[PDB]
Amino acid sequence: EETITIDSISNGILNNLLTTLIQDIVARETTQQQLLKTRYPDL
Amino acid sequence: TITIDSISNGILNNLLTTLIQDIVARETTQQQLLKTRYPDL
Amino acid sequence: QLKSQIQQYLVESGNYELISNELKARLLQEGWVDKVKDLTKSEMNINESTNFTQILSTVEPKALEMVSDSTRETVLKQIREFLEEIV
Amino acid sequence: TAQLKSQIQQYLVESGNYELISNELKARLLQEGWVDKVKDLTKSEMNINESTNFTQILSTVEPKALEMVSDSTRETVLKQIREFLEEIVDTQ
Amino acid sequence: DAEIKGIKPKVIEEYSLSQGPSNDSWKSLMSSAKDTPLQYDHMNRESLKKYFNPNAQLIEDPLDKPIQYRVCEKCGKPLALTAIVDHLEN
Amino acid sequence: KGIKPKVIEEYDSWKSLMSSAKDTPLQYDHMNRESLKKYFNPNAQLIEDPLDKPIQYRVCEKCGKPLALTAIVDHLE
Amino acid sequence: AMSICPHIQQVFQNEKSKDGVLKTCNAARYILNHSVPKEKFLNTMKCGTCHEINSGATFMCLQCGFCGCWNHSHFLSHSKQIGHIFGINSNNGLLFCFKCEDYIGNIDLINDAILAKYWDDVCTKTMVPSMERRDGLSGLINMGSTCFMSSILQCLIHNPYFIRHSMSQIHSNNCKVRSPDKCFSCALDKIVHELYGATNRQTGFIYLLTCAWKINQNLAGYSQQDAHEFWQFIINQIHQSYVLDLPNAKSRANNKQCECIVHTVFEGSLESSIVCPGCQNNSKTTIDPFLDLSLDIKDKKKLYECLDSFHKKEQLKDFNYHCECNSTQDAIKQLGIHKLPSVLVLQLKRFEHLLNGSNRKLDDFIEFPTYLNMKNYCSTKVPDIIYELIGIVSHKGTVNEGHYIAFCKISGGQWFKFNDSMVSSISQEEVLKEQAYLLFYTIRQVN
Amino acid sequence: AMSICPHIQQVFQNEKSKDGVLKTCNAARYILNHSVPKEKFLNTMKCGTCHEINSGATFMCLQCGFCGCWNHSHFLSHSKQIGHIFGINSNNGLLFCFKCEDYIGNIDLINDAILAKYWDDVCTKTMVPSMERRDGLSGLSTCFMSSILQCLIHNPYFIRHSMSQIHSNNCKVRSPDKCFSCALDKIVHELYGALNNRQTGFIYLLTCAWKINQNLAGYSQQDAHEFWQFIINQIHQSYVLDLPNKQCECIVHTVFEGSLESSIVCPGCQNNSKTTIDPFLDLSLDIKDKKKLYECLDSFHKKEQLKDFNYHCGECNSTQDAIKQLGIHKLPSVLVLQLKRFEHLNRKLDDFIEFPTYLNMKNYCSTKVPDIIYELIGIVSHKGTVNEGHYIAFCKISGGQWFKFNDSMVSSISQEEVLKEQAYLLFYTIRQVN
Ligand SMILES: [Zn+2]
Ligand SMILES: [Zn+2]
Ligand SMILES: [Zn+2]
Ligand SMILES: [Zn+2]
Ligand SMILES: [Zn+2]
Ligand SMILES: [Zn+2]
Ligand SMILES: [Zn+2]
Ligand SMILES: [Zn+2]
Ligand SMILES: [Zn+2]
Ligand SMILES: [Zn+2]
Ligand SMILES: [Zn+2]
Ligand SMILES: [Zn+2]
Ligand SMILES: [Zn+2]
Ligand SMILES: [Zn+2]
Repeated sequence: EETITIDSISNGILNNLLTTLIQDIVARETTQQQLLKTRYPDL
Repeated sequence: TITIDSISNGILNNLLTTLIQDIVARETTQQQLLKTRYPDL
Repeated sequence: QLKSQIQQYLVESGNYELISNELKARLLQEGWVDKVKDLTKSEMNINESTNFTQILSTVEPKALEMVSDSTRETVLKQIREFLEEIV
Repeated sequence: TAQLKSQIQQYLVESGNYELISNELKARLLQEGWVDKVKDLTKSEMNINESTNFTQILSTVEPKALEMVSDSTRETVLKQIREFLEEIVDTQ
Repeated sequence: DAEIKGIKPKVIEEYSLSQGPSNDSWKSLMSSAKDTPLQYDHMNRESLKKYFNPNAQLIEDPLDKPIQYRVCEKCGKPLALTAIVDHLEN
Repeated sequence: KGIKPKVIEEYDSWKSLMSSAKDTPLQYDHMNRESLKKYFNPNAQLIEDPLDKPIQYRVCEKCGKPLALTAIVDHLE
Repeated sequence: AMSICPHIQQVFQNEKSKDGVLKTCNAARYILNHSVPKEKFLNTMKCGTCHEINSGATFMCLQCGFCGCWNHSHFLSHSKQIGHIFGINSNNGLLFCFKCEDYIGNIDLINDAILAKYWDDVCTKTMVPSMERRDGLSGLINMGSTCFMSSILQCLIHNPYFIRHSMSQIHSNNCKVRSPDKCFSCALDKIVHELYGATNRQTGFIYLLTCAWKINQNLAGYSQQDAHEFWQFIINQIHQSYVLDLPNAKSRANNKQCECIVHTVFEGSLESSIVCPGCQNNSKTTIDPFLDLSLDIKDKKKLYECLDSFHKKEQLKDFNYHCECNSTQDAIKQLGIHKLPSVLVLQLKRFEHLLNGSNRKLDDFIEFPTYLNMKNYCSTKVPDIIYELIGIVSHKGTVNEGHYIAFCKISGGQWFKFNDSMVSSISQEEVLKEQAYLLFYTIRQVN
Repeated sequence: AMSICPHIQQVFQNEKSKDGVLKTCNAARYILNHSVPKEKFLNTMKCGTCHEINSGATFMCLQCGFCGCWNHSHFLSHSKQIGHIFGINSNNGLLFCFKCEDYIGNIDLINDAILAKYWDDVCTKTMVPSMERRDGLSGLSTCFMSSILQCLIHNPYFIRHSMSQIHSNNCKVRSPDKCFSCALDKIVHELYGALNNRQTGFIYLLTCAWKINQNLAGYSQQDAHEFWQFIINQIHQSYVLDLPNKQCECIVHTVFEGSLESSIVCPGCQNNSKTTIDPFLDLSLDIKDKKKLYECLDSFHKKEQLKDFNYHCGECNSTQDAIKQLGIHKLPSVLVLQLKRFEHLNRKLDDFIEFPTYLNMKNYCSTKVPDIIYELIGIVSHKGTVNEGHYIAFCKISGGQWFKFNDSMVSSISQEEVLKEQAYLLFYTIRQVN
């Protein structure tokens, strides 16, 4: 298929690390905000 | 000649003199006890 | 010949009190009492002393000077109007 | 021949180097202000899209989130990861 | 940068990278967990012993989310979840 | 020199007044009694010329409280 | 409105199902907090299908032990193959639904899953926080100016009647309470003690301050600092405290006759007369006690002016009104004094409180006398009744933002001026220039 | 020195004579106070020789029943004729000596004659009032306490502590009137839960403060800093008070205490040859001629070469001139920092010091150290001046949102703008350690 380099695997490990962290943070914000809207329809 | 004039005058003086002497009594005594009791005012 | 008989008969008639209090009331409200009190405070300083006899004879004449005409006359007049009654 | 990405990740973990890579990355992004900027952006998107749906909100957040990481943090962490890959991977 | 032939052979054997079932994978940690002290995601246990006090109280990401509590219906006190069941047992 | 004759219708130790005094209640030199009972309450407290001279008090050595002369005996014992 | 996962709700209809879910949530979460980094990575953050670590969020299957990654949809695939629609995120313990494609964020039982075992009891006896208190946000009313209190008490402890009641130890002797901490009067005695007898001479005031703010919750003080209201408040404390140390439960007190310091020296009586201009008859004569008088000052330059106005024959308007003969002509009303207090306390009305938060200071100077004569205001020739001014409280500023100063004539005839913690002397000429708010007058001569 | 009438003093040598005069003085004075107007005029104010009324003063003899006028010199004659030199003026009750020609004004014993037969105890046990208090002359913000309370109340470790009802469960006193930490719990009740937001807990808290200590200053000194030390010490005290009988397991000692370490070190073999550890609750740092916080901490962590400490290092067998360095042994979980802006009891440094929303502390700890990062979560600043002092507090809450607390006006505020404030106290919560 295509070339797997030192640069490419490295960027793979970085993206994995970075996408996990984003998805953690967004998960924490979306839920926390869902809770506040269900709990307090007025705001 | 004890006229009404000199009598009235008498009586008024008496009241007025008694009262000047009362007040003066009241105030000298006051300032004495003060100077004695507190020789540094 | 006595004048204390007039006096005795004023105390008894209760007109001595009327006069005595009417006098105080007017002096009080004229500020007389207070000016006198100050006059004494003053002379006790400007003579550095507190001897009653001494302070008195520099104060008492001026005290009497200070009693205003208004009050002299009105009280004096009240005494006369009470003298007629009695004698 | 060849799923070496995963095997390379197993070694990084067991040798304790993934922890070092992963912990350095947060240190930086945290200090750099990135994690907070990503929080604001997620809130901003929840607002703009009147939604708290993860799948949809990640869908607009993630790609912006990725760009925001500094050329500094991105460079430094890759050097680190490369320096580690070379102790174990033979070339050409 | 440079193309990759594979993982060094000596590394492959040393770390057994050739190799769980595992639809049992995560449920299998429950034993070590039970004899494992509390762990934080980014508070290295070992650095914590060294630089902080052994008795230290810690709360990870303290402002991550809003205080989790509930209020008592009778006295009106705000109770932390870990305290509710005792408060309610008088 | 004026008419006194009918008026006489109505006609010494200071210590003499002591019994008459105990018969008598608290007097004031220029707060008339009649007027007090008419215009003030019967149980109204009164001090004449209350700013006449310094407050007459003494102080306890053993507690420091300020003491009105009539209060000093009840305090000690 | 926000929704709930219908899928999770479906399974929570069966209570054994409900309890397995929570048991596992607690178990997953417990593991996340009780696993070493290398163990968490390899065993909760490694996809069953692709074996990558951190292929985005790795979910821990809620119905088996599979771990599914996000970036390749390996959990979504697990859920399609085998039917397991729920998964927990190994970075945060948050429960996700792969059919809703969202997290389950808003079910309280799941968020508070460590309480599953007492849940029925918990949601019965406790409640979620109110919108407005949830973050603990609220002001703290700071206690800046108490100069509306200092000022009043300098009148009270220069008041020859109160000094006499205090130095007479009459209260101290009988106070059951006996503590500055709790009893108001003890505070006043301590203030007397510190001031007249023998660290800072502030302690009595502080005790006095504190009883104030407790017994009057939350205000007095810090909404409205009416020096006058604080007067009414204090003299009323003294009366309550007196009535506490009675022998009986006897209604002679509070009226028709108390015998406490306040009622024996501060209380008088007004006589309201409702009279006809037709027939001379007096239909009503109420006699109400007073502890102070309030006087209107608009368009007035002199104290006696203000008193006259208080005394004037009021015209009264009642439409369907019953009188004997002249039911027609409006009823003449007059207030006059029926009994005078040993100390006449007077308030000049300077703080006009208007609609909503609105207010107005009346700064216009009123002429007040060193000796005041009250014959004219008493009920039906009346003898000279002369009072002597001994205290003033004046107020600089505005109804909400302004400052009080006290002035007292002390024994001798010498006037002093009290500004918080700064006592100073002052010429009587100069004290008569002040903008009087509260005048305090001691009976001096009655003929 | 000012002296008394000699005549009355002589008669007083006789303790039995004295008794008689005091008794007579009290008697007159009583008669004076209990005689009707008419009676009084005709019996106390009528001269026995002239018969006039109010011929000036009228003195009642202190030895016979004679009354003598002043105006006609008639008591004087009484005194000259038969030797009665004392007489009492019937207007006031005053006693006049006719040989002195002055009133006997200055003898406490006469003045206070109704305490005649208790005078010995009255001189023993009670004194004349001091010159200073003789007329009772004496005069009589809290934003520096609220500011600190707002930070405590927005502090996740304390909020948790209180909502955890740990103190409630053990406090023997059980009441905010008496108990300070009970006050705190009420603030947290009013603010986060249900009344049944108000000032009851605060008021109660203040009032405990003023009574508790000492009183002192106790409205003073307007030092947010010392109040923070005050609050936290109280907290620890009430933890001790609650037990059934040098470190501590309390809320304060497990979140705010760390340790400075003060080593003496060998230049050569880099070994502590002497080590003193000393706990801290906050760090106090100087900001003179400095621009940002790290430079303050840098200067705090500096090495000094001591000229006074020549010594043998055992470990490397050599003479050294040792080097002293302060540095942190243990970090707290919340690190509280004061910038010294105040000369101690009217001067104030106003330099802006730049402080980060994330502070790394690895460079200030002993033994290389990994990253140790705190999240800023609370500022107190002081506008105005000494005397004119207004403290304002700023706090970060869950969500990253900041809020400003200006004497009961509470308002949202940007992060960007808090970071501009002239910081006096800084509050930092532990966030990451690698
Ligand atoms: Zn409760
Ligand atoms: Zn005592
Ligand atoms: Zn599964
Ligand atoms: Zn996967
Ligand atoms: Zn669902
Ligand atoms: Zn009491
Ligand atoms: Zn009463
Ligand atoms: Zn009629
Ligand atoms: Zn003599
Ligand atoms: Zn004579
Ligand atoms: Zn004689
Ligand atoms: Zn307590
Ligand atoms: Zn402790
Ligand atoms: Zn060495």
